[PDB]
Amino acid sequence: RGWFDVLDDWLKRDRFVFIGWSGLLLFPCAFMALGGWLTGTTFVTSWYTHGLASSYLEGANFLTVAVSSPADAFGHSLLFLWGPEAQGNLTRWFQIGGLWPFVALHGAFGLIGFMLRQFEISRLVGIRPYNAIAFSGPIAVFVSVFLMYPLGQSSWFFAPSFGVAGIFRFILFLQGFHNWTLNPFHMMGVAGILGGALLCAIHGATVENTLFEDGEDSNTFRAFEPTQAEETYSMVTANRFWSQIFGIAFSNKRWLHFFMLFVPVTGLWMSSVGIVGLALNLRAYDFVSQELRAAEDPEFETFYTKNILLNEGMRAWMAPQDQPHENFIFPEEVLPRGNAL
Amino acid sequence: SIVFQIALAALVLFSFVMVVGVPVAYASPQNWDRSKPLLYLGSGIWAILVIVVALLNFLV
Amino acid sequence: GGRDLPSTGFAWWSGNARLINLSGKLLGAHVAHAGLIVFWAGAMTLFEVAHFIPEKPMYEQGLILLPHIATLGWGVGPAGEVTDIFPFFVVGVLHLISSAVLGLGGIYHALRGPEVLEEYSSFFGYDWKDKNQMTNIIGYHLILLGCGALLLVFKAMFFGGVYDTWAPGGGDVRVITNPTLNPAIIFGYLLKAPFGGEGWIISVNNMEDIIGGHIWIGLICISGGIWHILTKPFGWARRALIWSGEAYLSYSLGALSLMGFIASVFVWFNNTAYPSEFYGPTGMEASQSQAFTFLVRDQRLGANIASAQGPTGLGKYLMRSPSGEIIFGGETMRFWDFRGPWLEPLRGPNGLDLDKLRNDIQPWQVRRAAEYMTHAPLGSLNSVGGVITDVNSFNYVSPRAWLATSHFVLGFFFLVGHLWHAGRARAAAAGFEKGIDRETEPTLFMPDLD
Amino acid sequence: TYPIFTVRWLAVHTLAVPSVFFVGAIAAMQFIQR
Amino acid sequence: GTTGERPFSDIVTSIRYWVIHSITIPMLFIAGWLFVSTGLAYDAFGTPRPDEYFTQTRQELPILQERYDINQEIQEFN
Amino acid sequence: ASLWEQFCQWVTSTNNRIYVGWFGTLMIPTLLTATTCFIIAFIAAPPVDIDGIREPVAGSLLYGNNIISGAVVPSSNAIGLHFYPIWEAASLDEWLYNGGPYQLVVFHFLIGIFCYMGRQWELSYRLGMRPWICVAYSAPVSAATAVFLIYPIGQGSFSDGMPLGISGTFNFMINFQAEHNILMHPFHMLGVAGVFGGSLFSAMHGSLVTSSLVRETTEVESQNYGYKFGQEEETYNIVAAHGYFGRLIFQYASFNNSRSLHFFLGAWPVIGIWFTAMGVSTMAFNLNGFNFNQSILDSQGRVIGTWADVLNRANIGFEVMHERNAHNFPLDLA
Amino acid sequence: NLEPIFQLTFLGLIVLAGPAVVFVLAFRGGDL
Amino acid sequence: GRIPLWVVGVVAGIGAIGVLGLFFYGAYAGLGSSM
Amino acid sequence: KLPEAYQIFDPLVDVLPVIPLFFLALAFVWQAAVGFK
Ligand code: CLA
Ligand code: CLA
Ligand code: CLA
Ligand code: CLA
Ligand code: CLA
Ligand SMILES: CCCCCCCCCCCCCCCCCC(=O)OC[C@H](CO[C@@H]1O[C@H](CO)[C@H](O)[C@H](O)[C@H]1O)OC(=O)CCCCCCCCCCCCCCCCC
Ligand SMILES: CC1=C(/C=C/C(C)=C/C=C/C(C)=C/C=C/C=C(C)/C=C/C=C(C)/C=C/C2=C(C)CCCC2(C)C)C(C)(C)CCC1
Ligand SMILES: CC1=C(/C=C/C(C)=C/C=C/C(C)=C/C=C/C=C(C)/C=C/C=C(C)/C=C/C2=C(C)CCCC2(C)C)C(C)(C)CCC1
Ligand SMILES: CC1=C(/C=C/C(C)=C/C=C/C(C)=C/C=C/C=C(C)/C=C/C=C(C)/C=C/C2=C(C)CCCC2(C)C)C(C)(C)CCC1
Ligand code: OEX
Ligand SMILES: [Ca+2]
Ligand SMILES: [Cl-]
Ligand SMILES: [Cl-]
Ligand SMILES: [Fe+2]
Repeated sequence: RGWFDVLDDWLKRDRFVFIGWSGLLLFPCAFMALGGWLTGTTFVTSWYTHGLASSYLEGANFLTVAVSSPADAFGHSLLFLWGPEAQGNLTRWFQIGGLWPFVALHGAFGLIGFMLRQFEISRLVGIRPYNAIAFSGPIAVFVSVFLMYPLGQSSWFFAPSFGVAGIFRFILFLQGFHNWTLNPFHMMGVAGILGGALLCAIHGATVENTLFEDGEDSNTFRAFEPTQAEETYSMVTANRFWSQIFGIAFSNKRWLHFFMLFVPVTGLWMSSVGIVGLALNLRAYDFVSQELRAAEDPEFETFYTKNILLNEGMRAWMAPQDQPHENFIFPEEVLPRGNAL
Repeated sequence: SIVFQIALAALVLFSFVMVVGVPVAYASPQNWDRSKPLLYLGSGIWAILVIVVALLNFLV
Repeated sequence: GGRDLPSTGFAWWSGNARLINLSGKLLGAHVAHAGLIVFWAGAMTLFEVAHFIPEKPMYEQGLILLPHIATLGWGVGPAGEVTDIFPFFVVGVLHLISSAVLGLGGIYHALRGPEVLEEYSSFFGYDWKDKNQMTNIIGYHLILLGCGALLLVFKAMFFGGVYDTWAPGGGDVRVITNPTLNPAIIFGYLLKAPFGGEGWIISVNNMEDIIGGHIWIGLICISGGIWHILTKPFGWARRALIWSGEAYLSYSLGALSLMGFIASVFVWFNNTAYPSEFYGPTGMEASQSQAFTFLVRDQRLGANIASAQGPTGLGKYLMRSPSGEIIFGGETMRFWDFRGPWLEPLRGPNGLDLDKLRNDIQPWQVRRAAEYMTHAPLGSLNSVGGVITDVNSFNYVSPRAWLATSHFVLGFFFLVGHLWHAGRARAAAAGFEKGIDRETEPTLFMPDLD
Repeated sequence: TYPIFTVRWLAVHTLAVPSVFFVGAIAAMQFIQR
Repeated sequence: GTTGERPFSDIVTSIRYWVIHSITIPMLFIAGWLFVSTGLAYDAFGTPRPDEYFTQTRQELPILQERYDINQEIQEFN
Repeated sequence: ASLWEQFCQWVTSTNNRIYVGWFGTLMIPTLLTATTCFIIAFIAAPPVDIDGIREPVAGSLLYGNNIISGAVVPSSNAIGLHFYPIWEAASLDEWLYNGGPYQLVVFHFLIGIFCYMGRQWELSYRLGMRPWICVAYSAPVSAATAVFLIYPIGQGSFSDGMPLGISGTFNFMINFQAEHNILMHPFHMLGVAGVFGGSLFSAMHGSLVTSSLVRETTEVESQNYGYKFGQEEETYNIVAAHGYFGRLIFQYASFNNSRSLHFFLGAWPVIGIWFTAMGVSTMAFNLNGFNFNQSILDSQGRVIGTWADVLNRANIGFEVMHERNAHNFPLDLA
Repeated sequence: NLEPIFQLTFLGLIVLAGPAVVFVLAFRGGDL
Repeated sequence: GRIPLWVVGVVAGIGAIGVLGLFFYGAYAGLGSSM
Repeated sequence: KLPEAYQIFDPLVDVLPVIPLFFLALAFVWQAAVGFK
């Protein structure tokens, strides 16, 4: 019995927490990511990189804490602990945002480990690896948003910060600087996520309300055996209901469940493509026809032109505090603003 | 005026003892014979304590 | 009575459904809940009193129950200033003590008393399917409800009156002597459109109309109670309705949802039953108060507020409504139907009067407008008052906002409950609430749609 | 006769120990005056 | 259904578990409390104390500007 | 056998290709009216003075809008909450100028969707189904009611209702963020949990069923042909799905009961959308998201900014530029 | 203040009471 | 000699609501309270 | 503020309104004591 086979035996044991070969890269990496985030949100400041308090220790709450992105001055430096910036000094590494690349890179390798775990368990149990394929959506989003967007930008500084309000800032920043709501790729992503929610709610409700009377109690949950060969709900009744309500209905359950994977996953992929565009400032920012017309015709207004104005206001009022390293001095008189307000 | 606060403290403590005793008495069917008159006593004493507090508020 | 899933078919999370046909224990659950309601009334009122600063306005202290007492005309004088805290304290204590009596009765009936009242009494025993007795219960309660409405009437007419924000010489408690008995006005209120400028019953703007309404309500409710005790449901109603406990619950849930939405709108828009001196300005009032405040400032700086066109071409301070009424300019143009006791002195037959706006302003009106404008029902969830972009130093959320938001949410979730129980009552009456029978699935005997 | 120390025990402690440590630290912070 | 390990319900309802955890959980809690209240965490992570965000010589944000020599900038920022 | 009885039997007939029902007798005219007016307006409606300052906004395709920028513009702020049907205008052109199509379309739409919910219950009743699909549908109904009815009512104007268009929707959201900080409202956070989780669970359930399909086909054909419409037998092995998922996380984090699983799938997004609908409905009364501006102060009392402060700067930027000509006074009270 | 102490004491009493009633009813074989 | 699981659940729940309520108290006191 | 004769039980008054929440939680506590039968 060779040592490799013995190791593969121990790693693939049936225990409370399956480990597998993937676990050697999923567990330490996920634990570094999670512990780094908890550590940073509890103890670490963004004072020297952003001019912001970002931990519980400084008084922020769950909504306002973050592992903030590193200072712009480092560009895309990987900010290794032993790297030329921190030079092995743990305190300096904390103060320069070194926890952001730590959480991002351990999280990326942890996500790789989780997908490898999906594949490994699928193979052991003997099923198709569609759960692993479904998870490619989340990885596409993580890679495009947390790695490729800042990689195309000036530095890790403009990557989203790992925090509730940090994420909200990133969202509003993409609105005001990139007009990200106007981006068709985001629109396809919105359609995918909303359609995924819709499909979840409508399948759940349909199944629960077409259940076969398989028991005597009002508690219909007890009327299902995991090993039973029979369908627990009427697909014919469901099909007729939706055909007469909505005009169309699923008639193939396999296609229904594939569609439930396809929609949100495809939406995440499409939004990721759009974000990759935004990494290079390739934005669907404007409709040039309407800009040319409004330039020439001062009576012409649409909701699009109004949103353009909103974005200009956001940019001018947010830039000095959001990008403190640029030393944006915008005197009050140059700040765009409507009447009175 | 300290007699008023004594009466009010007695009301609050008897109220706690009754908050404890009422659900135990009504859900202890084997102790029911012993606990019916005690229930009557607690109710009457509670009402009397309320009336005494009421009046004293009107005397102080 | 079964208290487990094997004996009832209902899981622990649906446990109160096990009481549907246990009239004694159900009555106990009801009386103990009533006890919870009265307990909250008393305890929350005592909390508000202990937290009350008598000189500071009620809407600045997070109060929602003392405003209700003060509208009834207890503990307050002119302009709503607090005369004595004792009536609020008395109201709280009486609710708190009665709560114990109801708690006892509930725990008794829920735990110790008969589980089913059918055997014990013909009077208190009810079967859900017994339409005559269920209408009897409707009737007894309709007579008590009408008695409560007449209690409001008696307090307003013979027992010190109620707060009339529209009283001449300033708001004050007033005894109502001529309540509006004219059924045309009273029921006309029911027939008014629920849109801007009319407001259905939300637009009731005088205590005489409110009190005359409660005389009608008491009379109609007492008559309907007597009718329901002496009658039985007729054939059409016996045929169009579901006759079961869950069905009646769903009907009451629909009614409660309707009343919750109505209460939300009432507190948001009406300042007669909800006086602004207790509840703070309505949002319409705060907007109009802003327009008025800067009308007075700029006029005092020498501006012509009538002939001053704004940057758009509409009058900066004054304009015309789409029907021509002279109204305040700016975005407040939307709230031009707003009526308030501090504004109405400056309104002429055509709307806002230039002569009044140039000569009859009073310092109390300016002070009131400043106070109402700075207390606009705008605030954050953590109670940071004013617009959401403001900094953290103003601790205020309007009572109107709290009450309106709360009762809209409760109205919506009770509409959801109505749908849940109404659909379930229908399915259970029809016999397929537990799922589709495999042998007699209806769709298997229906022709294909195509 | 179950084992005491297993992979599950370590999976539980690796998370529970620092979590209670952090919860106590965040509790202490609730009393820091500026 | 059981992978071999003792069920959690059997563990947490047992005397020996709580004999151990009546001390271990509180000791961890107080260890974290002391980590904060002794000021150790400020020194460990370099988080400014409430009176060290701004100094006498600096009234503005200490935003990092060097590419490499950050020990020096953070020292001058104090 | 009477003619009314014959009509009742036809209306409630379960053999109609599209079920009508009593709720349908209202749904069909209202939704058809709304669709006709919406398409005609979106294509051809003249500009609308939304802000009531005589600054008409072009919403229709023929006036220069594309599909993304086109909208049916909400009715004028001068109207406020006043009822504005066609017969209250002195001409159709006055009706159009003041945004009457918006009122017509929204009122008929709202009635139509409430009737759609009732119709879902009605057909479930006629099919002998359980009755609660309409309860799940009440979540999007609540959200639509929030943006088209409740928010205007609370703000005091149908001009504050969501525009019937794509860029109009973004304008609504941006303005809403600027005046209510919806991102920092916990009910919106539950809505985001509802939609992210709804998509997560849709992907999870779809992927687990698809992974655990019973072999029925050859490799040359779509696996979907391994299911036959109306078949007795289950098309995937839930036991295999549970083994995989309970090893992916832990055994007790996985469902073995399809009924419990399908309940969770229905309940999670539905509850999340109920919360977000109520969030929009309560910010209609200006009970806004969390305000943490200048929450952190140092010892001297100087403000230490947080991410919430930067978000507030973004909100102020949005707020000072919105409806640039509509405000005459310093505070945006509605 | 001794007030934070009194409020927490009353709250602790009220919090323990209900569970204490259930505990007594379970320990003494009551009609739970 | 086994502590009933419902007692363990009640004790843990009380402690968890306690830590949550201490965290909410800190929102209004000390650092991060705006005062 | 409460009348002066009652200012003693003020800390008790501040913790009274919350009790119905404790009733809702006590429903669950009793169910857990009966094993959610
Ligand atoms: C308003 C809240 C409310 C009320 C009034 C009731 C009332 C009732 N429930 Mg319901 N229940 C509720 C909420 C409520 N429930 C919730 C939220 C849940 C979900 C957890 C349930 C789940 C549930 C189940 C699963 C079952 C019930 C049952 C019952 C009935 C029998 C009670 C019994 O034997 O318990 C016995 C409990 C005890 C003996 C424990 C002590 C209880 C007392 C009342 C505590 C009172 C303390 C109080 C402070 C004392 C004040 C005294 C003095 C000051 C007045 C009773 C009528 C049962 C039923 O249907 O019977 C057929 C049943 O099986 N309930
Ligand atoms: C109609 C109900 C209602 C309304 C409008 C108010 C309004 C108010 N209360 Mg009161 N209160 C109520 C009920 C109500 N309360 C009840 C039932 C209790 C007993 C616990 C209290 C106890 C109480 C105290 C002890 C205090 C207040 C205070 C206040 C004020 C500030 C509120 C605040 O900061 O909230 C913060 C907001 C929240 C915590 C948000 C709650 C979110 C809820 C839980 C969401 C649930 C929605 C939905 C139903 C969920 C269902 C899910 C399912 C159906 C799908 C405000 C005037 C304070 C004050 O100023 O006093 C003077 C104060 O100190 N209240
Ligand atoms: C909606 C409330 C309600 C209802 C319908 C009942 C109904 C019943 N109870 Mg219950 N009970 C209640 C509340 C209620 N009770 C409360 C709050 C308590 C606590 C004090 C009790 C305590 C209690 C006990 C201890 C007993 C009953 C019994 C009975 C039965 C016979 C009653 C009787 O003697 O005949 C009719 C009685 C009268 C006509 C006189 C009483 C009328 C009251 C006391 C006066 C008017 C009420 C109020 C003060 C005025 C308006 C209330 C206000 C809120 C508007 C009957 C099923 C008995 C039973 O189970 O018998 C088998 C029994 O032993 N009840
Ligand atoms: C809580 C109070 C209450 C309750 C539960 C009932 C319950 C009942 N009543 Mg009674 N009634 C009451 C108060 C009440 N009544 C009062 C106060 C009076 C005095 C005026 C009457 C007078 C009365 C008479 C004269 C009759 C009833 C009848 C009935 C039965 C069927 C009624 C029906 O189908 O309604 C549903 C209503 C309809 C089907 C009518 C259609 C109306 C259309 C749909 C328009 C509805 C308006 C719109 C949807 C809502 C707008 C909102 C806004 C107006 C609030 C039912 C048992 C009937 C019966 O069988 O007698 C024994 C009957 O003939 N009631
Ligand atoms: C007076 C109104 C009323 C009444 C008497 C009932 C009564 C009943 N309902 Mg209904 N229901 C109502 C309103 C009402 N409901 C509303 C408004 C809704 C919509 C949300 C529902 C939705 C509903 C469903 C979905 C179901 C019932 C069911 C039932 C039955 C069992 C209930 C039970 O044991 O609950 C047990 C109680 C609990 C499990 C506690 C619920 C805890 C919730 C989540 C907390 C809500 C938030 C609360 C305010 C706390 C917030 C504070 C937070 C910070 C902690 C019973 C007949 C069941 C049924 O059909 O049986 C036949 C059922 O499945 N009801
Ligand atoms: C069932 C579990 C058991 C529940 C019981 C305990 C749980 C948590 C309670 C601890 C809260 C601490 C109380 C405050 C200390 C007293 C100081 C004071 O007066 O206030 C301190 C401050 C300041 O307020 C003022 O302070 C002054 C100086 O001390 C005086 O004391 C004044 O009287 C006082 O008004 O006010 C607040 O911070 C009040 C808001 C926070 C208090 C309650 C927080 C919420 C409680 C739990 C809810 C969240 C948990 C979620 C769980 C999910 C399920 C529901
Ligand atoms: C970073 C770093 C590192 C690492 C570390 C670690 C790994 C850490 C860990 C840490 C941890 C791992 C921690 C934890 C914590 C946690 C917490 C903090 C908790 C909390 C909790 C809470 C607060 C909750 C609450 C609640 C809810 C909400 C629900 C239910 C109820 C309760 C109450 C429970 C190293 C050294 C390598 C290097 C340097 C850097
Ligand atoms: C007015 C007054 C009074 C009264 C009071 C009362 C009436 C009481 C009550 C009491 C109560 C009423 C209490 C209770 C409480 C409760 C609790 C405290 C609970 C808790 C909960 C929890 C903790 C949970 C948990 C759990 C479970 C059990 C289930 C499953 C899940 C879990 C595990 C999570 C007195 C006497 C003071 C005097 C003065 C005045
Ligand atoms: C106090 C007051 C007043 C008065 C008021 C009044 C005079 C009342 C009345 C009220 C009324 C007079 C009520 C009524 C109601 C109604 C309703 C709520 C109805 C409903 C119905 C239903 C629910 C139906 C159902 C159905 C249908 C639809 C058909 C067939 C089937 C069935 C049967 C299911 C005034 C404003 C002057 C002022 C302020 C205060
Ligand atoms: O219309 Mn639409 O957006 Ca409701 O806040 Mn006031 O108004 Mn206007 O300004 Mn901001
Ligand atoms: Ca106090
Ligand atoms: Cl805008
Ligand atoms: Cl304005
Ligand atoms: Fe499924």
